[PDB]
Amino acid sequence: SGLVPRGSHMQRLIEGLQKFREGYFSSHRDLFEQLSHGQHPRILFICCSDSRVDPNLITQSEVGDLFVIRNAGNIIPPYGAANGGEGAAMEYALVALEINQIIVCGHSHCGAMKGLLKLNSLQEKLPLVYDWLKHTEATRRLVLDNYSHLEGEDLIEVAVAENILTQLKNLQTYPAIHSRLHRGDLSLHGWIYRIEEGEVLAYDGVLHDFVAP
Amino acid sequence: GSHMQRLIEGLQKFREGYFSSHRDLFEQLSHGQHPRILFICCSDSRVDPNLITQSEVGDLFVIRNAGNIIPPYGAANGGEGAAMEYALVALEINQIIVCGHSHCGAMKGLLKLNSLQEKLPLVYDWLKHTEATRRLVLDNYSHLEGEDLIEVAVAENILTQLKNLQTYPAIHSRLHRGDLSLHGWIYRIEEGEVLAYDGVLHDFVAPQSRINALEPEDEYALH
Amino acid sequence: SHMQRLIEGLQKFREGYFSSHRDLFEQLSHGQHPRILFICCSDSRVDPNLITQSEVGDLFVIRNAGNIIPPYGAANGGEGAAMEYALVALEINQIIVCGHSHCGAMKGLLKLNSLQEKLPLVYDWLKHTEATRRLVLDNYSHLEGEDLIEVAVAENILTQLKNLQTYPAIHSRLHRGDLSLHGWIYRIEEGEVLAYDGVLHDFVAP
Amino acid sequence: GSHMQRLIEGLQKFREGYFSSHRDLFEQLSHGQHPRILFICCSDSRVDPNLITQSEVGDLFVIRNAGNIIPPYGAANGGEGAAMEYALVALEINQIIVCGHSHCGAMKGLLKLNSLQEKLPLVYDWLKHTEATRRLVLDNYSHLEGEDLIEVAVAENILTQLKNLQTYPAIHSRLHRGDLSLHGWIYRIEEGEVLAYDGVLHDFVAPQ
Amino acid sequence: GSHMQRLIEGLQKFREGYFSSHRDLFEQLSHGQHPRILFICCSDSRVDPNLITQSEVGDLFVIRNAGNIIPPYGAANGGEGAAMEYALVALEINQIIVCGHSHCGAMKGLLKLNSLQEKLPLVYDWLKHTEATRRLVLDNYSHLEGEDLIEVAVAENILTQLKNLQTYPAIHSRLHRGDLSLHGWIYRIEEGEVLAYDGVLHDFVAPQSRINALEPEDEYALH
Amino acid sequence: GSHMQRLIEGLQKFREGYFSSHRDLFEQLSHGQHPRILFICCSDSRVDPNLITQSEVGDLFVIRNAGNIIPPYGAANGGEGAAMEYALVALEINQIIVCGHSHCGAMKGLLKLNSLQEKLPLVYDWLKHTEATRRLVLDNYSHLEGEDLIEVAVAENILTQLKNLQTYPAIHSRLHRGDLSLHGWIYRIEEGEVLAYDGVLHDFVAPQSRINALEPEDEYALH
Ligand SMILES: [Cl-]
Ligand SMILES: [Cl-]
Ligand SMILES: [Cl-]
Ligand SMILES: [Cl-]
Ligand SMILES: [Cl-]
Ligand SMILES: [Zn+2]
Ligand SMILES: [Zn+2]
Ligand SMILES: [Zn+2]
Ligand SMILES: [Zn+2]
Ligand SMILES: [Zn+2]
Ligand SMILES: [Zn+2]
Repeated sequence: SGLVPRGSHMQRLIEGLQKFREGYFSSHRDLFEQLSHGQHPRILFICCSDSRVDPNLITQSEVGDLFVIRNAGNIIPPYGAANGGEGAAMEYALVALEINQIIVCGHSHCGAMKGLLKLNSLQEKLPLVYDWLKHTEATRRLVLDNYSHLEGEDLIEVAVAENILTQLKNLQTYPAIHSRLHRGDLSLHGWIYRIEEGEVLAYDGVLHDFVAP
Repeated sequence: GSHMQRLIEGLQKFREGYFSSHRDLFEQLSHGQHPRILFICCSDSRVDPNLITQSEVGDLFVIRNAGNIIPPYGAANGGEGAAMEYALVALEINQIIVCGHSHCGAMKGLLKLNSLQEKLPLVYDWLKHTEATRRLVLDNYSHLEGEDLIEVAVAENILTQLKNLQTYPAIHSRLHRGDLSLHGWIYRIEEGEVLAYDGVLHDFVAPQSRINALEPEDEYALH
Repeated sequence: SHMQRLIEGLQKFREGYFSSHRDLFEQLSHGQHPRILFICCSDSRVDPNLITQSEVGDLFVIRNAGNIIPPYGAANGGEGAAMEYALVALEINQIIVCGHSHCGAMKGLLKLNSLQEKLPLVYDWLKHTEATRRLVLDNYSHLEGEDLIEVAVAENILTQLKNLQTYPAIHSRLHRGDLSLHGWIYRIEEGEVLAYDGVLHDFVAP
Repeated sequence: GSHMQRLIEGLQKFREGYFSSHRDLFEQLSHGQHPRILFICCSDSRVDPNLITQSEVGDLFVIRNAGNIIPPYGAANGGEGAAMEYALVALEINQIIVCGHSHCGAMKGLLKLNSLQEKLPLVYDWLKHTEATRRLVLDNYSHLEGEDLIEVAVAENILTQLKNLQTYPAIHSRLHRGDLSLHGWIYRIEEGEVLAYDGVLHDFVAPQ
Repeated sequence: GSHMQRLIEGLQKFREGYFSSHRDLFEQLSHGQHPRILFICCSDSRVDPNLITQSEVGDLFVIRNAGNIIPPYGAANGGEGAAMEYALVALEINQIIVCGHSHCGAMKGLLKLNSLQEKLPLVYDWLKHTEATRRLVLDNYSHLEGEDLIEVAVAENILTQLKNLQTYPAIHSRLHRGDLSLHGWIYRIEEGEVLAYDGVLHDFVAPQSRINALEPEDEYALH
Repeated sequence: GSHMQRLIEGLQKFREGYFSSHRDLFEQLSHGQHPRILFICCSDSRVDPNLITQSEVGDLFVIRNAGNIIPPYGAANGGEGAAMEYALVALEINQIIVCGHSHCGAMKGLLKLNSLQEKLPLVYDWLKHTEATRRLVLDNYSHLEGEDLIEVAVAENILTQLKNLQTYPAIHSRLHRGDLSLHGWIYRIEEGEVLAYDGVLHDFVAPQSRINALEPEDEYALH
């Protein structure tokens, strides 16, 4: 009986689907026919679930190019630490799809990172988030131990950057990655997407900093 | 690398193109995200949730893994449950879509599960969370083969994830209150359409705003 | 003392009930062929064979504190395995989740954080019914005392039915129409059972 | 449904019958349970702990699973450890009985363990908590087969659970204190008798 | 760096001295290890099992962790069970010694367990495998404090580990078969002495080849 | 007499010999340990870390398991991570050495992993934590066999554990600060020498105080 305020969102989404069907799909039938025969992505793109991040949009990629993992905080647990989807998706990308490029892309104003900086406060209302963030506890420990001089937005920014670097260390513990890095076949990349400025900063191992590509 | 070079050129095209003509949207979004849909879909590079729904940046909070699987509550400690909880509890999302798709690699693997152990051991382990799909399909659709069998696995996998979602505390509590809807979508890549599960009918039909994927006889709720 | 009573009781059984039911026990010795999987609480006030006046051999029984079945893959104790054996090996096609009034596990659930010190294993176990706790705290925040416990008993049963639906053997058999699930509340003081009815969305006298 | 209909008719029969004849007992029990025994037994439908011990409602706090197994402390996160902890710590029980039984399906499975993984994967994983039974039986009773081997597996499984119980904090502490006792029982269905493990004789013998 | 320079100088002394005088021993050992004792002891730098027993290389197969703890069977997936299994099954070792020691940091932590969660979260979780020791000590020695309390915890921890070892399949089976014995030793660092648990006596006494740590009353075995 | 009789006689020789000449040291050590090195090595009886480095009691805090394996952070709940955390956080150690050795039984097992399931199931499961070694060796050294293959597995196993160590919070934070160093050593039993990994060179060389195992291209740090 009466007002149920969630319904407009679904109507809108279905209208948007019809617009895709009538618009982009209708002008790209050959592309979708070709793709239906198989995916051949060349990039594994790991990024946050945050609704403000669209990997295809910011890279102006066409459908078929990016095999994408999305979770809160763009975290890849150390090998063997977790039995969710992250390790399996990465493995499929590298072993079945033969991808040779992995990007860990974090972003400004990340909610997972804000949470990480107030971790104990999450237990009560966000218990699964609290447990999940333990897979990036190395970030938290490094940030709390070494960056106390920072506050506010500067501190969140450092947490976003350090979290990406933690995931690169975590990735190095997976068998498929360790083997292929020996082979010399595979490259890892760390990116920060700055939402307000529409830009990406990439980690440069010589400068030990995230800088414009 | 040519592929990385293409992405960097793409970044510039975005900044000079779409970003430049949507600066106010991005400054607004810089203050916070307010999505109204949790969209769970496959990592498959052929699937773009924002594209297929013509969503604007800010609209869809997205989980992507191989096979668009959500383990039952307490079964796993990866990203899935946590991202869903963040969406529902922190972001107050009230619509969840489990979106599968045609020709899904994870589903092909599920139908040849034992063969995955050697080269795809993590995928083998992960697909344990959709074992109910495999059991149901092998038991009840034993006469299907080839493309038809993969199509059934894609569809049934979505239905399994909907059962798995209903074991999470945030979901269970909100369904009692009647404040949340669950949807199951199959994106057909070549055909350019989506099919949606109508849980009253117990079948997939074209999307419409008054269906959802819950099966009434399994509500198990008081008043 | 109470061990002695049990030992005397063994004698009473052998000379009484066993003596007058020799055909039954000789029959049972060839195999178990239960009809029902009965999931209930460890509470000493609950006796499923007694309240249903079942014959020995009819009920394959799982008993734990709170009559909880964790979601599939969440736990590696006895519950899932016993259910699987019941359905796959023994071909049982009826499952009853039976809760009961005044359940200690439910009292604990409503004071969960306080259990961590002296009952750490109970604290961890009750996490498998956290969906109950969250639902009850969110949606019955104005209920108190006995009333709140009674609601937690009822809602706990329904949570377990949801959890059962995640198991492969259950999911597959429900598809085929070869399995039925039931939720029961046993009211100790009144000697009655109320059964969940999915059309009424309520627990009703059968 | 005829099976369910028969249960319902049994409920009414309990109400008008045993319940009506024991109103006082149930009113009293409505105020709390005060069992003095923790009874761990198999889910097997042929086993009824209250029946075989001629116990009254309220006497036995009961754990039932396939094979009457208690995993070692920390090994599992299902119901067993928690129910035992509730019994000992909250209900102050000071007697624990592990009761196995003849013809146990879990034990038949244990003796063909690898064959179970395909159709009974959860049972395969669960029986690993009694792998010490399997190893012991394979290494030390190689000259038994068939029903004799199953019977020895039933007996040995009980002893393994006693060892497993001894790893739980509440049990370890209270055994040291001296205010807790453990017991191992085998219920022979076909004979209507229980044999209890005797540490002096190192065998299961009739109680008296 | 200076620590490393000094350590590498010590390595050079080993090479020049003991190695050069024992080349044949090391050649022989290179063909296979044949130890006859599994020695479980603490990681504490004050404990050296070969030194205190004046053993030769090749004699002791050694497990070292903080607190000399062996989790119950199935409780953990670290190295302890696997190392023990290799010792018993592959190397046919018939003697296990659990050796604790005075002033053990793990035991000090155990007695203040809750205080460890913040800064030593992994130690906190690990010590749960000896929670039976903590519970026993808090329940049965409640009037002890300070060093007396730590001393009791050291001793009781050894007895807990013996219970935990008895849940492992190889141990359970070989105790019954007759090819295994268990021992529980306390090394008192300040005095250079060891006491051994005599399971018949239920007390710690001088070590003796005739005694072992199993209590006859708790055998739980069929004969 | 028996192995146990020898050990017990050895206790008395220790007390009346070495303990006497180091009586002041042991009195000092009874007040607290202050090691400066965390030494991780195999349980193998042929390895004695204090002997091979001619270390004094109090110098080396030691972890020993089969194969000298450190699981990745969060992957395991046995003793390894806890012991390392105690060493770094409670004892402020600033040097970690992962020491493997020639002819390692864990490495022989790793190369015949499937065969271990039946009689060494716990070892099979434990070796999962060094699967990255097995994958690398099978993929990249597929043409080696016999002793040559075991030798490469011993070396690559050390490198895997160094990657695993770098996932732990205490290590990651201290590496940022620059007050911790990681080393990878191979102890060659017959030959009486140690080889150390120089992470700049990406190869094993004779030990020296100004190398360590860290690979500069994988520093992944902000400065
Ligand atoms: Cl996306
Ligand atoms: Cl549903
Ligand atoms: Cl019962
Ligand atoms: Cl050592
Ligand atoms: Cl490195
Ligand atoms: Zn984010
Ligand atoms: Zn897919
Ligand atoms: Zn109850
Ligand atoms: Zn049974
Ligand atoms: Zn110690
Ligand atoms: Zn070794």
